[PDB]
Amino acid sequence: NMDWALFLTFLAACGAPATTGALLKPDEWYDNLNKPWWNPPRWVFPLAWTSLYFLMSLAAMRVAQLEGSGQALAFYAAQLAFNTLWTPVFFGMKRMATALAVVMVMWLFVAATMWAFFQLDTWAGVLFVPYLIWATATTGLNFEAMRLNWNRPEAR
Amino acid sequence: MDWALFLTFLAACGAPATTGALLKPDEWYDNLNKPWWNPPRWVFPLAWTSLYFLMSLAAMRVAQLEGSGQALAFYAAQLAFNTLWTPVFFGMKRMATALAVVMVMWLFVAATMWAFFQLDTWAGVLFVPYLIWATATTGLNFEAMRLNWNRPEAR
Ligand SMILES: CCCCCCCC/C=C/CCCCCCCC(=O)OC[C@H](O)CO
Ligand SMILES: CCCCCCCC/C=C/CCCCCCCC(=O)OC[C@H](O)CO
Ligand SMILES: CCCCCCCC/C=C\CCCCCCCC(=O)OC[C@H](O)CO
Ligand SMILES: CCCCCCCC/C=C\CCCCCCCC(=O)OC[C@H](O)CO
Repeated sequence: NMDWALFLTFLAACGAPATTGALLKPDEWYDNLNKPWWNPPRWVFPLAWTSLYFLMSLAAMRVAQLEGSGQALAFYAAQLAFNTLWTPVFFGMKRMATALAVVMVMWLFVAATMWAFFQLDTWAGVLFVPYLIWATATTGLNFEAMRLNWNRPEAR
Repeated sequence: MDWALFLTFLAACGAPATTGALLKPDEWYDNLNKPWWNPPRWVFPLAWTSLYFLMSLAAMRVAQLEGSGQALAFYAAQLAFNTLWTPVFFGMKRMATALAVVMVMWLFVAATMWAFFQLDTWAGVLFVPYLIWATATTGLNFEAMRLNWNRPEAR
């Protein structure tokens, strides 16, 4: 069942997006943004991502042990990279429209991963379902951020 | 050659490539203190674009083989820290944090190369220029750190 080398490798890989969160805190810029009613409080985000880093690593560990797992892991690498990209674009460069491009691509690769993961191992795909829900929420949130604050210069 | 695989990896490379097209070296990079052996800015896009193709071809080869899990897990890891680095160095402009990131990148680039050799020799060979380049980047990043140690970028 449990391969600790794989798991600790995928976990370590989450250390890159985890770092973007830890270096780019929400400050006053993010405060004064018009946000949608359903916008979760600050503390929700670190919690959610921390869980998902563990859930997706565990997922990728199961899959990586199976044969024919190349396309799935290629989808996985892709998802992780655009996930690492999103926070430095939204909070770092503060380009909400661009970040929305990024997060939508993130979404497609999260989805492609989930699918490819289901076709090899049902629990692995199951482990990515809460990932796909949070990614959708995030995209919605990125979208409302862009639209409700369109006339500011950070919406580009 | 497996086109589905290759294009997937090349698309993954779109994430670090975006970082670099969006954070083009301007006045700040120009006025940074840099070693004599710092290359002209036009080298950087050429080198990375080459390596995106090379690393994706390498990943295509490996991912077609039985037992590639761990190798591909190294690959996801190096790719992620690759993507983290340019926003830390150029965006945030934090030279010492950038050094830490690039050193972690280099480790995973070396582990990937290593794991690639254990499966597919040409996949390993393809990761050799990537590793040479990662070493030079680490050197460049180290030098910029110490040469600007007394400026706010020593962060
Ligand atoms: C469906 C798509 C299939 C795949 C086809 C699309 C591939 C997207 C990326 C390819 C890399 C090509 C090189 C892009 C140019 C990068 C130049 C750049 O500025 O790099 C910055 C540097 O890498 C920062 O560290
Ligand atoms: C997004 C970009 C990130 C990557 C950027 C960091 C990597 C650059 C380090 C390469 C060292 C090259 C070795 C030295 C090459 C010969 C010396 C030379 O460049 O001299 C310049 C000449 O004076 C003028 O034409
Ligand atoms: C062989 C390799 C062995 C390596 C040994 C294992 C190292 C694992 C380290 C990272 C854990 C990452 C878990 C996440 C912890 C912090 C999450 C976080 O802070 O990120 C939230 C951010 O807001 C979102 O963008
Ligand atoms: C291949 C295995 C990779 C597995 C994952 C690797 C984990 C490395 C563990 C510790 C890194 C600690 C390095 C910390 C670097 C110092 C950061 C620094 O720059 O601190 C300055 C800051 O600005 C102060 O204000």
